[PDB]
Amino acid sequence: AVQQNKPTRSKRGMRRSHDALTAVTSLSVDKTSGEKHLRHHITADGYYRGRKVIAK
Amino acid sequence: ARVKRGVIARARHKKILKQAKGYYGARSRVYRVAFQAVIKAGQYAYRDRRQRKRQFRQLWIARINAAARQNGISYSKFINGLKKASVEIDRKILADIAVFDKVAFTALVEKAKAALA
Amino acid sequence: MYAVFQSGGKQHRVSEGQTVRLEKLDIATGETVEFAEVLMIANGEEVKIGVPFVDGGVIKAEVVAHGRGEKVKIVKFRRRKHYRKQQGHRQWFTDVKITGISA
Amino acid sequence: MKTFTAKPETVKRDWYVVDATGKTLGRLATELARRLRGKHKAEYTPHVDTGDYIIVLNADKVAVTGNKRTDKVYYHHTGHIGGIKQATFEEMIARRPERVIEIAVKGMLPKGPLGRAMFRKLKVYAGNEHNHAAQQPQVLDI
Amino acid sequence: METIAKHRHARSSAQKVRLVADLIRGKKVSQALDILTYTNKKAAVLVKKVLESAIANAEHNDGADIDDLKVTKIFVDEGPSMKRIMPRAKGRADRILKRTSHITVVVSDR
RNA sequence: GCACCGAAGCUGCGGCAGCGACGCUUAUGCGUUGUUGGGUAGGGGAGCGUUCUGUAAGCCUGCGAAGGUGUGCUGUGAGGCA
RNA sequence: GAGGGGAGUGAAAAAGAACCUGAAACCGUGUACGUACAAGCAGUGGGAGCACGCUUAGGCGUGUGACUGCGUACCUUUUGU
Repeated sequence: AVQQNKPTRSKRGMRRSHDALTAVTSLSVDKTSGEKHLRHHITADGYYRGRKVIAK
Repeated sequence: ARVKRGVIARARHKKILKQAKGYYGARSRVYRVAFQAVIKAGQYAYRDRRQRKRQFRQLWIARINAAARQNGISYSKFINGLKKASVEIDRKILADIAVFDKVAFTALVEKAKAALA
Repeated sequence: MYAVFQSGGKQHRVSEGQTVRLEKLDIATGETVEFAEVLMIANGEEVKIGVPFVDGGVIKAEVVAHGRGEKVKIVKFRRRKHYRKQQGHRQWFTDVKITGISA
Repeated sequence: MKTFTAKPETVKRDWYVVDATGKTLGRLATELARRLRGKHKAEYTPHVDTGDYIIVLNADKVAVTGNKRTDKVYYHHTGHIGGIKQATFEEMIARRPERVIEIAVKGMLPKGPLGRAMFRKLKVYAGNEHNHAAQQPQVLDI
Repeated sequence: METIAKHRHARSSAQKVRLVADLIRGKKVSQALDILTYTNKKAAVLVKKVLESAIANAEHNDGADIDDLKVTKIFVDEGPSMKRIMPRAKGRADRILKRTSHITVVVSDR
């Protein structure tokens, strides 16, 4: 269909209240990782849980 | 011999937009809408200026009828007493003396009863 | 002490050392206005009127002349009928500082 | 000098206690409205509460008299296709009795938020006792 | 000082930019930079260089001590919009305004 | 049956405006007095503001013009001055 | 790279080449106050509280306006909205 009036900028702003993203936050470090990294993921170097992966 | 407008238009519009401060939405912003709302507000501003006189007389009667029924006399019978003894010109705004001093208003009720008795 | 009195147009509730607004009178700029027109005098205890105007009472009160009061925009408008007009008014008022309540 | 209008803060309200048992409804509710509003007192305000807190004793035994005793209309709505429902005074006394005096006085009571601010102070008791005794409340009759 | 750091003519609408920017608003720089790292969005990698550059610009020009820093104020304003006409049915014509953004970053101990 | 409420009506107080009279004046306009002042179509009267030319090679003015944006003040108004 | 800041020029860089003046519409940031049981052309009359310069004021001035009396756009055409 269509609008019957221009809705207000206030009504527009009230729609947007859920829009903003989540602060990722929970980024931790490990002993031989040397890196602050996301949980349950390999580091950029190759560390997972103090195992070196992408290596022998 | 041309002309180039503009300058007195926006000054007039800033005259309107200044008076349009403190509204909501377009009414505080948009010229076509503000020009309607400000004129309509002026209509209410004239009309309500009469109704001010209505309100204040009623609210003075309100406190008089209350203070009168404590000393024990309803407002219609009370006011008729103040007229019928000595045609007293103590008054509706003046009866704030009733709020401030009770025994003063008691003297008014005393001579109101002195009419009625 | 306190009293009540009638000016031009209407009455007022007045104590000494108070300052109150009045009508444009013909009294000089700082001069004193005299109300013999007074409805009750009270020392914190009442001596009211019988008939209008108390026998002994008088209220002596100095004036400040002032001039023209605040602007009001009087707006006449009819809808769908092509008529509109604006008019202004200032009025004229004086104040008075009260030295009276004498009997 | 403008009106010496009382503040929200400085009006002190206080209390009554009222017995419904002997009384005629409506005529009772009328007195409750004036005491709840503060109109009886030296109110002097068109827009704030000055009126007593009032509580009620023995609400069910109120008299509505005449022949209206058996047949006054009490229409009530649920918002649905069958949503008109109707009760009459005896049935309302039979079950859910306190709401009777509430809806009877609420209509007579004025207006919106300030009225709902008055309405909160009312406490109906069908019972013969109360627990607002803590306030040390003062008894009224008309 | 809090030495001003900006970027002009980014390809975003400012509305999507604010989803990234508001998280970074008023945080300390260490906690913010990791958020701005893992925030997936396209504006995030754009804003990440501007914040990191802003910290370097405060470090070099005004002088050092980046260690306890916050980003105090961050805000975005519109750039121009690119005008094209998109062919739609029966020869009907669309405005198709491609929006740009101006991110501005106040980088600060306080 | 007697009170009281009840409008922008009426009277109360100040101010403004039109048109007759009467007196200051002896045009003019004030000072009294009397009475009037809802209004579209529509007729009449009385006004403001803008651009440009004349006055003006005068006058004001980079110690800060116009414009822009604020504030205060002022005329019945459109508006004006600081 | 784009773009930005310092440095430097210049009377001026909020004159930076997409450049004089730079309004409104428009969208933000910062601060004050208000707002999550309450209904309507979104106002006006009344009006507490609270925040700001602080006055022979103090409750004077300014901003906000809890709550509340009264309040069915404008325009055009019309017997009449």
